[PDB]
Amino acid sequence: NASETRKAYTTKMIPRSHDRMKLLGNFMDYLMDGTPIFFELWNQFGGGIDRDIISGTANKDKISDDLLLAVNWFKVMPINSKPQGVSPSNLANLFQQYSGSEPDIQAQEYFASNFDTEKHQWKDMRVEYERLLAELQLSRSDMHHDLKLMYKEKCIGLSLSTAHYITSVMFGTGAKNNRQTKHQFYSKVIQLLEESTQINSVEQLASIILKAGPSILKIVQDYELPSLIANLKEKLGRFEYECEWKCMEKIKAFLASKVGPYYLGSYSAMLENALSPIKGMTTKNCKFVLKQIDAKNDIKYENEPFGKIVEGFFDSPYFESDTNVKWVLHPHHIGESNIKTLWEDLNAIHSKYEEDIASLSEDKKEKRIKVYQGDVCQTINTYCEEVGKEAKTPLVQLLRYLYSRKDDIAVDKIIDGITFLSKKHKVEKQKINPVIQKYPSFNFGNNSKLLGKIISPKDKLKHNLKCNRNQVDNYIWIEIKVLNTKTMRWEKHHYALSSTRFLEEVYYPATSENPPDALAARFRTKTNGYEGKPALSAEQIEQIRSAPVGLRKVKKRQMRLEAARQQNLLPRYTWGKDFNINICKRGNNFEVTLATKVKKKKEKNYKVVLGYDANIVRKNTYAAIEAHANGDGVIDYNDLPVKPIESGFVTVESQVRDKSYDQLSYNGVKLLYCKPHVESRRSFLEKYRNGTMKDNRGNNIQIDFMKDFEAIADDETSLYYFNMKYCKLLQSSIRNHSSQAKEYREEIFELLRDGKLSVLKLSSLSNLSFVMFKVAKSLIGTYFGHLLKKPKNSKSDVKAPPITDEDKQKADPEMFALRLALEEKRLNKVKSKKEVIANKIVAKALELRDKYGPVLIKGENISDTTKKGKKSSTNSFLMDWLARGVANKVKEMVMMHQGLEFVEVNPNFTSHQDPFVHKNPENTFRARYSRCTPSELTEKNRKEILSFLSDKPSKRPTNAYYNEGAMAFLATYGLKKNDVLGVSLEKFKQIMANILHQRSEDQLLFPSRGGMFYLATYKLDADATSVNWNGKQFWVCNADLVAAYNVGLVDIQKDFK
RNA sequence: AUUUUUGUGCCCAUCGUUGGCACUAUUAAGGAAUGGAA
Repeated sequence: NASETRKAYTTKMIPRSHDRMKLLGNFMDYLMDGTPIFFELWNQFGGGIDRDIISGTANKDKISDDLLLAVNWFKVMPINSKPQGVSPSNLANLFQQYSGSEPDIQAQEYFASNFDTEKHQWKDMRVEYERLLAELQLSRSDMHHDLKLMYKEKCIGLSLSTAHYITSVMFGTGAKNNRQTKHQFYSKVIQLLEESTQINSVEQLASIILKAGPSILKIVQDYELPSLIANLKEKLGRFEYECEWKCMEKIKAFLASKVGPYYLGSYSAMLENALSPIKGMTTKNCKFVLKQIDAKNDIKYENEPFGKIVEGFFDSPYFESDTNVKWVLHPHHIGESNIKTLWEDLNAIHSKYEEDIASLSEDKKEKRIKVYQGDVCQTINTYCEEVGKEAKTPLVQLLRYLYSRKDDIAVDKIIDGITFLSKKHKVEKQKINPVIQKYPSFNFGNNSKLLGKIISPKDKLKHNLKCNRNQVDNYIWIEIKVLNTKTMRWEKHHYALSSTRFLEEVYYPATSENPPDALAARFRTKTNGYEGKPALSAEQIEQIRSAPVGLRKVKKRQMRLEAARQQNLLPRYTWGKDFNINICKRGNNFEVTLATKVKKKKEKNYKVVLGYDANIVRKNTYAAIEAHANGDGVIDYNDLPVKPIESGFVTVESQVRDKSYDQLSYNGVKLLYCKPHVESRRSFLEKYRNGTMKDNRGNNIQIDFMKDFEAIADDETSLYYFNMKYCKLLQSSIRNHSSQAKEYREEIFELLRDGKLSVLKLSSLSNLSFVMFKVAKSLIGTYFGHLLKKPKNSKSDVKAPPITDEDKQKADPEMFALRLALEEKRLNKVKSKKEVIANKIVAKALELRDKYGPVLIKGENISDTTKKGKKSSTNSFLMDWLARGVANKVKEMVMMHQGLEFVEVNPNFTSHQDPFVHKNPENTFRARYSRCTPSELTEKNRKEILSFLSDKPSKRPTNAYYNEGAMAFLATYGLKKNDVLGVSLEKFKQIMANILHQRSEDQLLFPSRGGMFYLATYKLDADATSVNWNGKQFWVCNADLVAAYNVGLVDIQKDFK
């Protein structure tokens, strides 16, 4: 009914007096050893659950009652823990022994679920419970009664209450003798004499009954047909009928010895930090096991042979590599269902060789088999490329071992085996959520939490005037209560930290009167709408320019903040006790994290829908569609009316010498200014130009590495692209020379570390760039394997391993170190793309809201949504980290502003969809065309068209739109298939132009597999040109832009009623 | 309650002209793809 999202604010604990700091240090220290016992004990508290205790409880999201008990009786911890371990057999009988019922089918999976046999084992919590009543020696029924109550206040099982609340019921209600009516009603009885008024028909006595409505029915006819001496007796008896915690006191006292004197703030803080894992794990593992068998059950589990033989290629001759690392097989390999088509062709020519083999079937020439051999690969090679051309690329080497057993297994079975393999292989390898208390951290909320409060901005300049200090200091201050161990008292103290980002965001204060009003978002973000670009003043420039390089960057963000406040450009920020301080201490370092909660009623009635495509493979594109559109351009979608407001590529330009440098678009500088570095890398190759390759057909061919390198080294080419392609080339050359595996030691470092334009030095955000790193990692890893091996091959029990990495780094720590560093930047480099894409998506999303209204962001991601029923595997995995991360980030970001909503959506194969044309009212598919000059048209393109039009039947409904385009091709220019055949490309481009000169046109286009040009019914591209394709008017625009709109269209109607 | 030298990151043939940017925290596991064009 309301959005509740709080933003975190990281800060640098600012060291103070060594002694002062130490006081906090211990306080922190004591707490740590304090909450751990609660975690070990509350464990036991959950280890005594009773079937009767849960009786009538229910309120479980479709959760087997028996199953729930299983997670509290005992869980999985570490091998060496306080509680006693258990066996993966008696386990099933224990539940039956404890509950008098063979374990349900939901709790049976939990026990079956895998876990670290190496470092973990299940531990009986019920035993520790019996053990719990051992030392405490509390009465079984006593404890059980007390316990039973705990479950009523959700202090056990699931949906537990606030830590403080649980600490205000167990060790709360501080009153020596002050209960519901202890010193109030009891004193009233003696007060009757004090006032000496006849205690008959007192109006106040009636009001409880009168305000609240046998005995009670006899009070309504009290004197209508003054007894009040029966009410007292009844009250005493009614008060004696009620009961409260009895076993609690022994428990409280026990803690004291270990935990220490009890305080709500601590006794409650220590518990919250301790019980976080317990509650989480239970909820988590429970959710996990709930859906664990969800697919596992109905999920086909019978084609093991298919999967078993499918992988046989991993252990087949086909699988050859250095790292010897087996990767999970998937449907995407083999073009999935697509590969079905190609089998026929293979067998068709296979039979032929078998037939041609009959006619010349003699030991005279075995070259036929070798030639039939090479021919095959080529087909696969084209087939893998072709299919990958517009959809990744299936493994061609894996297809070699897949055909090997042609008669072995069937084609359909293989596809069925791949799907089965896909789930079981990994889906089943999801291990069990173990429960272990990790580093804790207590915060200081305004109220109903640990005593605490951050220096007020109104009392910051008011208390600074008393000390006569600079009206403002770039340092945040805060004060909270704490416990001095030595004195065991409740004292207070002041400490401050400087989160620069937080100063500008919402801490720095605007002194000037009539300053700008705060934004709804309440944060000084440029996205929120504060450029924060104040005119850098005279002294400020001196302040920046003259400062040291190190802090030089921070001071700049420092001087701009003060100038904005000086020029009154600093918008006012509303302030409240809405900040929670989170303090965590590691070593002598304390990681303080402050964040506030944000709430905003959801904008359910949206009039603008924005869909984005964060595709790692293709360029990112943003599209916004107006909902309930009314205007000159309107399209009725399924009796729903809208128009496309705008469509554009997501670009992140970076100010550099007055030149926009897109982080996702850049791919390196021109090889013209990269001549010196290029020459050195080129000089390296000459020594090792000798290498062995493999013919497209399959016969390995030996070639000079340089020739490929030369084509690679051109001024027009980019340094980034060449840098990857170099490693790929560098990979292979060193491969041909495993002997000199330590001879490429220097070059590598230069190439990715000390090198002038090292991959580490310069790193773009373009898809190709991340490519360098992955390819980068392979090369270094590829170096060790060839570098680390025994001279003799296939000996001493099939060679040996690469001594992990732990003992494999000893060979070259620097090298190993580089990889860590290389990875290190990649992860941060990966984060950047995610956070950055969100800002731009949000912004344009936000921009639209301001001009049109509340808008929805349609995103392609598979959320942990309810897909119970029918799910599609093709759409199962079509989004990588970028797609996921962005969507999740956006969904996280959307929490900040009003009128913004984020909806996840199963990824689809929308690559040839038509704007406001698909599923409206019927489905309309088209082909991917590409425009280009007649001057440069390769044979590949010339033969590409032939592929589609080739008279070949295909039951599978795929590539049918391509043929129509081809036909459309001919008819469009009014030509004939045979009017052009085997005319190379010299007489092929000559024909168009005459046909192009007659229509006075240029750069003709055609349907290309995975092109950048598409024919759309509507103008989805502002620069899109209008043209009639085969007598049909269409809007020429970039396919990427069209894709964005398609994503937005998917199930748009479901979110409008 | 005075520290006044820093919250975390990203981009670049010219690490600076005030170069140009973006971000919610711990934690958890895992983390399969030889493509460049203002």
